[PDB]
Amino acid sequence: SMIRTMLQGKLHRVKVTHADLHYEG
Amino acid sequence: RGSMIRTMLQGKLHRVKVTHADLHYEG
Amino acid sequence: SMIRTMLQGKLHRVKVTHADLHYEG
Amino acid sequence: RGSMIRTMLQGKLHRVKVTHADLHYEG
Amino acid sequence: XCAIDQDFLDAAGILENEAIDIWNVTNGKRFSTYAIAAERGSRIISVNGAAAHCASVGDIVIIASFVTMPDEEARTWRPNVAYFEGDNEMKRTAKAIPV
Amino acid sequence: XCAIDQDFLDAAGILENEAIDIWNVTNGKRFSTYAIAAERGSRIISVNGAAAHCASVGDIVIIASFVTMPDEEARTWRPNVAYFEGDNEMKR
Amino acid sequence: XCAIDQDFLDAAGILENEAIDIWNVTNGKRFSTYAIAAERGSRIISVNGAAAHCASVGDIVIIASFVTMPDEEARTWRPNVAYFEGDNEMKR
Amino acid sequence: XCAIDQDFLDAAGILENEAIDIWNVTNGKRFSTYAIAAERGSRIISVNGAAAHCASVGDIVIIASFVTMPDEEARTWRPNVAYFEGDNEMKRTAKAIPV
Repeated sequence: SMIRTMLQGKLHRVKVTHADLHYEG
Repeated sequence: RGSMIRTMLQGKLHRVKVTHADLHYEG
Repeated sequence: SMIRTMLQGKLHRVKVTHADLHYEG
Repeated sequence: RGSMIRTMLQGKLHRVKVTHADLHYEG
Repeated sequence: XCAIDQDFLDAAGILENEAIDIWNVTNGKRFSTYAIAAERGSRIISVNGAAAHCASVGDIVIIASFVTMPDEEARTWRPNVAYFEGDNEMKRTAKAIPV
Repeated sequence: XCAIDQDFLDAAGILENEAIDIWNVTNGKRFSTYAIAAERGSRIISVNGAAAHCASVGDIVIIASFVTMPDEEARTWRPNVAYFEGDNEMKR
Repeated sequence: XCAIDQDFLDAAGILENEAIDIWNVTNGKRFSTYAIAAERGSRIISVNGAAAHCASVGDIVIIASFVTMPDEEARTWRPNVAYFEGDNEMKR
Repeated sequence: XCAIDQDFLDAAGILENEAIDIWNVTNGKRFSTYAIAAERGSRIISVNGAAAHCASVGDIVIIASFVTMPDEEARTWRPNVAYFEGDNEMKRTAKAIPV
């Protein structure tokens, strides 16, 4: 009955392309 | 059984404004 | 099948009585 | 069914020393 | 803790005593606490206890709750989203809202 | 880790080795650790290990634990809350 | 929120509306948000809302998601990893 | 990520790819990442990627993993604890260890 938290997946070393503080959605 | 379980956004309040702050709250 | 994370309990406004950076246990 | 589920310390490494740091790791 | 108008909790599907994340758009602080129901129609958002160090009156915040579910449900799951403007006026869609 | 008078754990339903959140009313810091039992009646709240960087003796804190359960049960769930004042005196 | 090219979500097994951790290699900040799909092929990684305080355009980040499962299955579990370089070019 | 000698993972019951919390006794930083297995007997503890901003060679850390279980099991559950000293020399009990 012992439930583990495991890495499901990752994006390794992607670059941020945009930042939008005022985003609505 | 043994199914993989995801953590998913249930819901949100988007861009609500804070109306009060109470550091000393008893509750 | 939708599982919620809920406050189980709390100690409200307790005071720290001791700090022990070097604790072994 | 509907049982209340706790988050519990499974195990720990207590006061292990860091031996290496690699900011640029590819893995 | 964060006290929230019960009408807002209903719209976002958030329960009293549920864990919530609060992301402060104004100051960038991020913190996790739990929800407390405030009177329906009060339009209250009140940051209580230690959380009062993380937000101030007038700050714009996003309040989120997360649930767990199996992958297949997750793949078709639709979050409950409520959008605000003005005097904590709630709308169903983002298309209503000023800059 | 945080060692806590077992009387207090009993009142709040917090278990030894359970994950706990600590929210520091004094200094604003927020961190997550696990509960250790301290002697019953001692009124101890001890921050140990790295957590000693997040709280000082005399700081006022809120110590919480969380559980999961299905939505149907969550709707009527009632948390175990213990209130304190003065020198960790429970019931007000 | 973080909007991410759907191609990238597909490779990493990350779902729209899933909780994600973002670890900023450039500046050290660490935060948790949720994934939004961006147009397939766009190579977008957009930090939105309050998360715009935690990352700047050009910062290098690691974006991860976590799942739970019983210990017996966890022992052989294999994560979905996608590697990138240059201008979000996948496969190296 | 944090690469950890497989012998240490076995002693603490931590799985490769498991979520871990790292609490830095030296500098007070606290962060969550995942475990990567390093070669058995290497005695490696390596902080990789963004985590390298949170710990440095020589820092003393506590590495914890958490699991979920029903209340009744939780009430009798015994964590797997490994204690260290010196050159990442592992012991079963705290009673061995210098100041």
